[PDB]
Amino acid sequence: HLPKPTLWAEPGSVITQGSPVTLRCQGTQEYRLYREKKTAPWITRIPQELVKKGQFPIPSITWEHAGRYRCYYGSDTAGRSESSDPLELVVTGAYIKPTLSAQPSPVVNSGGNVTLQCDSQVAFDGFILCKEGEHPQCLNSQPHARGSSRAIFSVGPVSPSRRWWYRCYAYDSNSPYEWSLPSDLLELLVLG
Repeated sequence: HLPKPTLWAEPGSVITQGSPVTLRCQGTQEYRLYREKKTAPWITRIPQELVKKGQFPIPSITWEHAGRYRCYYGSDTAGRSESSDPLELVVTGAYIKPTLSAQPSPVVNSGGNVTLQCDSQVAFDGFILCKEGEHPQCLNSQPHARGSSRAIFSVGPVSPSRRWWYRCYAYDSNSPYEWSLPSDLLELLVLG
């Protein structure tokens, strides 16, 4: 037991509240999953039959599941691996959904850049723009690009052969792993 194992989530690490997700660790059988800063009791309730296979399913995720997780195998007694890279499990749907629009239009010419605006009716110190992959690439708004209840993002160059699907979220930095309901899906339509 030496090499740090791999920790991941299926279908992904950004899950809508109430939906299922399975955290998985792979390195032989003595897997140990844990949440940083605050213990996560659900882990202790996973049947050993699944733990031995590095499977930690969450049938219906709740706000309480959100957090930064790591995994390792072995033990102090028998020796243990380094902890895996961190997995930030995010649960969405905690706040009113923001509005995401393309400036000046969702319809853009190939090779161009477009400005996306995520607007909220309630103040939030955090804004995230996620490009729905095909895992989705989620990025925090830049310091220079966010107001008290709004954030701007610049995407591009765009091309017709690639898909441009986005959704944004607002959140409170004191609970960085709990996001708002997602904004309606924004689909950029690249002419050409």
